[PDB]
Amino acid sequence: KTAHSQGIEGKAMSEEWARYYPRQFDSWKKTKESDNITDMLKEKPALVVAWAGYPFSKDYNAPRGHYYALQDNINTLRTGAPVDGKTGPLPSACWTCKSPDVPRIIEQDGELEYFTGKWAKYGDEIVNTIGCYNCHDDKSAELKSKVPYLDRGLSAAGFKTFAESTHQEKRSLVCAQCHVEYYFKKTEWKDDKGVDKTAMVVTLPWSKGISTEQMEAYYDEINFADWTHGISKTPMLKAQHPDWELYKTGIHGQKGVSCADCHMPYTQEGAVKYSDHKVGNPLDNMDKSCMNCHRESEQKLKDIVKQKFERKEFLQDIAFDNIGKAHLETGKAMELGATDAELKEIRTHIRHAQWRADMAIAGHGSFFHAPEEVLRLLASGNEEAQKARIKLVKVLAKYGAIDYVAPDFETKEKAQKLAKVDMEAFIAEKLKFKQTLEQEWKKQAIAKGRLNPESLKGVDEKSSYYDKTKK
Amino acid sequence: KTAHSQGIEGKAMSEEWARYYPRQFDSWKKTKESDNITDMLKEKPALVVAWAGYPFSKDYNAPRGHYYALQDNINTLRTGAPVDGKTGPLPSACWTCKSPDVPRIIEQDGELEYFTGKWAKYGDEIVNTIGCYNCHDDKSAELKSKVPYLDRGLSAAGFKTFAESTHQEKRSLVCAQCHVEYYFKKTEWKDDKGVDKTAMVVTLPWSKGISTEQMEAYYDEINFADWTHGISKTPMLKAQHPDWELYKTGIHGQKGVSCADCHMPYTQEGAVKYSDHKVGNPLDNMDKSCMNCHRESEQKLKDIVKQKFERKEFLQDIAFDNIGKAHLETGKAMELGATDAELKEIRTHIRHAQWRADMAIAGHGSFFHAPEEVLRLLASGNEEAQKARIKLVKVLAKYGAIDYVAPDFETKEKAQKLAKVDMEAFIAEKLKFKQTLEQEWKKQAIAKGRLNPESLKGVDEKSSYYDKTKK
Ligand code: HEM
Ligand code: HEM
Ligand code: HEM
Ligand code: HEM
Ligand code: HEM
Ligand code: HEM
Ligand code: HEM
Ligand code: HEM
Ligand code: HEM
Ligand code: HEM
Ligand SMILES: O=N[O-]
Ligand SMILES: O=N[O-]
Ligand SMILES: [Ca+2]
Ligand SMILES: [Ca+2]
Ligand SMILES: [Y+3]
Ligand SMILES: [Y+3]
Ligand SMILES: [Y+3]
Ligand SMILES: [Y+3]
Ligand SMILES: [Y+3]
Repeated sequence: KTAHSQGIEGKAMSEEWARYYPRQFDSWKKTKESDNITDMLKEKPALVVAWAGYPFSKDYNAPRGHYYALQDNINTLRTGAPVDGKTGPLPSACWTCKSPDVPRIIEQDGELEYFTGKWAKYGDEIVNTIGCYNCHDDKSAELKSKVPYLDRGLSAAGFKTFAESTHQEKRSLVCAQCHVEYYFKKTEWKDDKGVDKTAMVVTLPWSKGISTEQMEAYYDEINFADWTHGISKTPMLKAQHPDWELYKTGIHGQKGVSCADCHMPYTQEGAVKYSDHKVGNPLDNMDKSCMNCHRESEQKLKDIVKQKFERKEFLQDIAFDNIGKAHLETGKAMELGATDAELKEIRTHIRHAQWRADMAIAGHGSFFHAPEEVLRLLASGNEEAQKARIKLVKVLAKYGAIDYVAPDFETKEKAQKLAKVDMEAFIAEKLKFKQTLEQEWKKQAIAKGRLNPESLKGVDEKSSYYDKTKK
Repeated sequence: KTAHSQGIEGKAMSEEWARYYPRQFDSWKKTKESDNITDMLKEKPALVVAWAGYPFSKDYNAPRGHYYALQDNINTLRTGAPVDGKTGPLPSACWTCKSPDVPRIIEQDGELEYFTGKWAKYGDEIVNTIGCYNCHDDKSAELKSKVPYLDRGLSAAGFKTFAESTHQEKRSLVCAQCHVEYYFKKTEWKDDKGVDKTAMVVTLPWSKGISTEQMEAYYDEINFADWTHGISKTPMLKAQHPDWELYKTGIHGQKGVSCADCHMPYTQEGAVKYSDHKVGNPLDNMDKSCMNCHRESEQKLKDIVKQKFERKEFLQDIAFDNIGKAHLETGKAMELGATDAELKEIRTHIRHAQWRADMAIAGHGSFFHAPEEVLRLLASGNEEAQKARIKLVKVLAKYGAIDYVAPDFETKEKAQKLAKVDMEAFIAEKLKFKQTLEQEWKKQAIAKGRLNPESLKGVDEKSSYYDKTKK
């Protein structure tokens, strides 16, 4: 048994686990070191056009340390500026993969109640970032999935549930609670008090399989759309970090190498073995992350990974350039009078083109996890985009604009103008929210004993719109 | 030293080496087992349209055993039907990578003289197929490159010459004498007797590097074209089995795994080690070809290779479908009156699109040797093809044919009709040649002692146009 066999009071606060596991706590806290904010809309402005009419056209940055998950969820312009617990653009489900307070609340109020309401609903309750309780049982310390939607997805795909999986599989599934593609399913229900409510439930689109094409069929079958494109009015699908799905198709995944083998390598100290909990870039610790299976130089492997990134970049830029042009050309055709009937096939091509390309790039490590599938997906997406553009030339010609040249979107500024994103306004409103409601959330959480001030050290130094210097 | 330190009389006939190396001779001869003829124009009819106006639109089959190299060179419709040593469509250089009689003749008459004249010139001289003398010194049995153009290419690319390379490198370079991309360089010269002659010299386009793009630049710089497309009149480039070039970019190549490690695995018998000379499909001998470096199931690796093939097929069909349509749409524009000036950019896109796609598929094992580069090349080629097609819609529109639909080429028959290939005539002429001149070649070679009748057993049972049942 463990030294906490009766459970851990205050289990949602990872600091509470330090008295039993000081080593794991120490490395876990070190993700604070990965504080880099890479503004992806600045690096890849084409993404702004792709996501026109959707929150991702406002703010979208690369992933950084777990230490910053909760704060980034609060800082992103995507969550807007709530004035109370009933305002703001996004739902309560946006906290789901950012805090150990999520399972705490689910186990307390139930899954449906948790998924009901605005994101602002739990502002002073969900205040701890990715912690021990998100992956460990507080009595046995055993690995555990804390979110019901994962097993539901696994079963739907024909996979074994978490409890039925091997230990090596669990070493990857704990990550899959969050590092997967999902969609919010509007769900009507009624509580014990007999009140009718509507919940937005996190759902893994795996009922037809976990391949990009199978998920595509899943969404088309139910005529689902995350949003109607702001420029082309195409019924769009948003892919979100399908890290596990693509990893499973990659050779490492097929060979049984778990996420943990590279991201949480072991360190042998006598008869005791420790897992590095500083989840980050495995290339910063290759001797432990790779050299236990590969026998040559470090710089060599690094170069090979770099080669993969360059190939992915090459195809990514091509695909999103044509997807961007397709959206704009469709918008132009619309302005000229093109009918929905005349644009139906084109829009279907665009929807599929972007779904495939987004699925390929949304998982930032996919270019390495499943190199070949990523390149194939980008190639497939580009082909669908070009099929749309060939048809668009003809629609444009019918309306007398065969020589139309889609505007350029090579900078975030130019792209957001095309996407009609009033950044100044969104940032201004966001800052007001951070200076008022957010501070009230943190003050109340600290007063109630749900948040330890220590966990806030340097957590809010950066965002895509401000940099106090460094987190 | 060896048991033949003074050389081997009749060295060009591999049978002569059997008295010193019976084991290697026995396995070498077993490539006779790989007698399958896969008609690639039948499997991928799009290739016919791609090669319209070029010999490859007539006959092109997949590679089979070395045992059949010389006979396939004779059987292919590409070499036509010579009536004597001064007729026939192709030059003497076509024998170069098919026989050990090539180095014999080069070492005798000189490289320039060998590369001068028609293919039919050496019909009764070059009669042995890929043999010991193509890779081994007849005194030391050491590995050796017998063709001067390889070192010239290696140096031009910044590589070490064969003699300067390590043994492990030589284990791949002996294959590179033939398994590489090349072009015939028209070369004017004058023999000792003072006669002005023109030679067609095998040249490796590596002066700018061995990547597809570097070779592309090489050809564009000299305004080179293998042929003018029969349909689009585009200045085309033909890629031919760039096996070594792509292998070098693949991970196995970067890791120092030689062609021989997979295709000529070792067998340890006491203190003696033997190399399997039955060059064929490594997957038919995985325990020896792969399991000495990989630790799990055989069916597993096979499945993974199959996965790569499927991805390659997916992108290959897309790319060549758009390349085919582009050629046809250009031809249509031409019929309508489109000028060369109006079609220049389009033709440049087509040339590059096909060069990249052909380079990706011409090496039949490339999908495995360099999986990722192959997918990237097919994606790049397709993009260039689609860029051409977008521009073509506008040219067609100008001439009143915006709704033109390029004809289908889903069967070899339909494709060859579009490419205007009179197969009946070519086959009829070929058979007449085989029944007359070819037989005279073999009879004379046997009479002169250059050919051993034993080597002809079952060598001419199949071709793409006849099958006596099995070779
Ligand atoms: C499971 C052990 C697991 C792995 C592996 C993993 C990886 C991972 C990485 C490499 C990053 C980025 C690191 C960096 O320094 O850039 C990252 C980021 C986030 N993760 Fe994660 N992650 C694993 C597990 C979990 C779990 C269980 C959740 C959900 C509760 C989760 C969530 C996130 C979030 C959110 C981020 C973004 C952090 C930010 O940008 O602020 N991860 N993860
Ligand atoms: C709700 C729609 C929602 C919001 C809002 C949200 C935000 C968010 C941010 C700001 C990041 C950091 C990177 C960025 O700027 O985009 C981030 C990162 C990840 N998220 Fe998230 N997130 C929302 C919902 C969900 C859900 C429901 C899950 C889990 C199923 C999830 C998970 C993650 C993971 C993992 C990452 C890191 C990897 C990556 O590619 O970003 N998020 N999220
Ligand atoms: C939180 C700070 C936290 C603690 C504490 C903790 C402890 C812990 C222990 C004691 C082990 C076993 C010994 C070892 O170091 O291998 C262990 C192992 C793993 N953990 Fe953990 N862990 C904490 C947090 C997290 C988080 C946030 C995740 C999930 C994303 C997670 C995952 C894992 C994994 C996987 C292992 C390895 C299991 C194995 O190989 O046996 N831990 N952790
Ligand atoms: C398992 C399903 C698994 C997860 C989860 C995971 C996540 C992850 C993320 C989120 C990234 C991107 C982080 C970022 O900030 O950009 C990422 C990147 C890499 N990973 Fe990973 N990873 C999983 C599995 C594996 C496995 C099994 C290995 C090792 C074989 C591995 C390695 C890496 C590497 C390398 C990167 C790229 C780092 C870089 O070049 O910047 N991951 N992973
Ligand atoms: C560490 C982050 C790490 C790197 C880097 C790495 C690289 C690597 C490459 C480039 C390949 C080839 C496949 C591809 O094209 O991407 C490859 C293949 C295998 N690896 Fe690996 N690998 C890293 C880590 C690990 C770890 C921790 C293990 C061992 C548990 C591992 C294993 C393997 C296996 C197995 C393969 C498949 C090929 C084979 O040998 O069967 N890798 N890796
Ligand atoms: C070097 C050791 C070397 C390798 C490796 C190699 C491979 C190879 C394969 C796998 C085939 C096809 C086998 C099958 O059964 O399908 C094949 C075919 C041809 N090769 Fe080769 N080859 C190596 C070396 C050489 C050398 C030195 C030459 C040139 C003299 C050469 C040529 C050819 C030819 C021609 C064929 C086609 C045979 C036919 O289809 O009739 N190879 N090779
Ligand atoms: C000259 C233009 C020439 C001819 C003619 C020729 C023919 C030929 C045939 C018929 C095959 C079998 C496959 C098929 O039907 O296409 C074949 C195969 C290979 N060749 Fe060849 N070949 C000619 C020239 C050259 C030259 C100059 C080289 C070497 C530098 C060469 C090499 C090879 C190799 C290797 C193969 C097998 C691999 C493949 O993809 O076909 N050939 N050739
Ligand atoms: C022809 C029938 C032929 C003979 C005879 C022959 C002999 C031979 C010997 C004695 C060796 C060394 C011992 C061993 O089996 O490893 C050897 C090795 C290799 N050979 Fe060979 N060889 C014949 C033909 C060919 C041909 C046509 C090629 C080239 C395409 C070739 C290549 C090689 C290679 C490579 C080796 C391995 C060298 C090493 O690893 O030391 N041989 N051969
Ligand atoms: C080295 C430069 C090298 C050569 C030469 C070579 C040739 C070769 C050919 C011509 C093919 C296609 C044969 C056909 O008839 O289709 C082919 C196919 C495979 N090869 Fe190979 N090969 C070279 C190198 C290597 C190395 C280093 C390995 C092993 C790591 C290897 C393996 C294979 C495999 C597997 C195939 C595909 C077989 C199939 O799926 O049909 N080759 N090679
Ligand atoms: C045999 C023909 C053979 C097969 C099959 C095979 C497969 C294989 C795969 C699928 C990979 C991953 C890279 C990719 O995506 O293609 C891989 C990687 C490595 N291999 Fe291999 N391999 C075959 C043969 C051989 C032989 C004979 C050796 C050993 C000399 C070898 C070695 C390696 C190495 C090294 C890698 C790179 C990854 C790593 O472990 O560093 N393979 N192979
Ligand atoms: O924005 N987290 O999918
Ligand atoms: O047709 N041998 O390149
Ligand atoms: Ca989604
Ligand atoms: Ca060529
Ligand atoms: Y406590
Ligand atoms: Y990062
Ligand atoms: Y690969
Ligand atoms: Y003799
Ligand atoms: Y074959």
